[PDB]
Amino acid sequence: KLTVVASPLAPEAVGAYSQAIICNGMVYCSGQIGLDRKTGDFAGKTIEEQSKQVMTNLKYVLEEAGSSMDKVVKTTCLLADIKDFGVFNGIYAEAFGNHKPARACFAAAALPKGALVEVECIATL
Amino acid sequence: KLTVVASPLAPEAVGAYSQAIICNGMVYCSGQIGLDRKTGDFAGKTIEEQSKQVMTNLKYVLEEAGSSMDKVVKTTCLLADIKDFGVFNGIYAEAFGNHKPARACFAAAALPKGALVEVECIATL
Amino acid sequence: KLTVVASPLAPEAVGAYSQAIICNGMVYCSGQIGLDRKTGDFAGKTIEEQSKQVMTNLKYVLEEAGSSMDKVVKTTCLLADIKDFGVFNGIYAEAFGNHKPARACFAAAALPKGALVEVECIATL
Ligand SMILES: [Cl-]
Repeated sequence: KLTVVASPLAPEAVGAYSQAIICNGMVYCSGQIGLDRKTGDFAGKTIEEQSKQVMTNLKYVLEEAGSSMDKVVKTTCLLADIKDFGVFNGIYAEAFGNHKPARACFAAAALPKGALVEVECIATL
Repeated sequence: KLTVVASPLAPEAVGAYSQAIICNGMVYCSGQIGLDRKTGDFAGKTIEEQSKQVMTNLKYVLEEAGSSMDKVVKTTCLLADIKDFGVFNGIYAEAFGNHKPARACFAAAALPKGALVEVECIATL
Repeated sequence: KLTVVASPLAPEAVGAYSQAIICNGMVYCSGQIGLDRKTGDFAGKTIEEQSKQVMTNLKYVLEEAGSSMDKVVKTTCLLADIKDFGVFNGIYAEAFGNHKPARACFAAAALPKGALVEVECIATL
């Protein structure tokens, strides 16, 4: 049995997607890019703004799901530019605090909407 | 307990891979590319054609596993070119209908066999 | 309830990630690169050495988790260069033996630290 996570705070899943799906006690979150739900646009043009927003979006989704950042078992972090890794990293760290989920990281050729960064994750209830 | 999913409709797993593995109530499907088991080749040379074939392939694999498109919790959609994003999404949505899995989307530098699109997923039984 | 996996034989999880996380009967392992913990650097400058070191590293994590390659349900294998596919593949197959996980494959634009190959997986306990 599957349950859709629709936070009113994270970017609205307008297509054939959902922000996340809860199943068998896990929350599977879509790949957040750095949009602001309130604008339907990027929080800003920099890796710094989009990374914060992305991490904020994941938080929103997770929290709507009944999960939390502390319960994220695994992320995949995708970058427009490998050169943005450390800055993204610093922000990712800050967003996760003491919690250190498993992680996969790479640079994509490009990301949806010319996005500089995308983060997905699997978390637990 | 891992159970191997081998659908005779989906491209054959001639490798060190299985089409999908079932474990603890969940189906972990490999990244499908647009190969048509019937032609033994890419369904066509077009993003549109490969995409259909990819989604259909996943369908075969899922149903073979005892799952279905409606029970897909999460997909990752990989493109050789980001400009194919909207066209991809349309063909994607048609395939899933009213079901809205979680999703992550990006453009890879390249895909195996020159493939224009690759899609993987996790689903439940 | 999440268990942090830390093998002293896989590359140290230095920064806001853990080699792997155990949750609800599954082990979600970070994307490994071909670092040799013993040398503090890439096993080698070629795909072959790094791929070997990547598959070694994963064994370590998985084993440390209480898992094993046998128990991997799904891997993601990421190439810096799509043409290392053949060569990598044979290495991967060797490490996994007769076990055939679900799999996804692609070439990233770039990988952490100029790595030529990264492999993540999920496995059962
Ligand atoms: Cl082994």
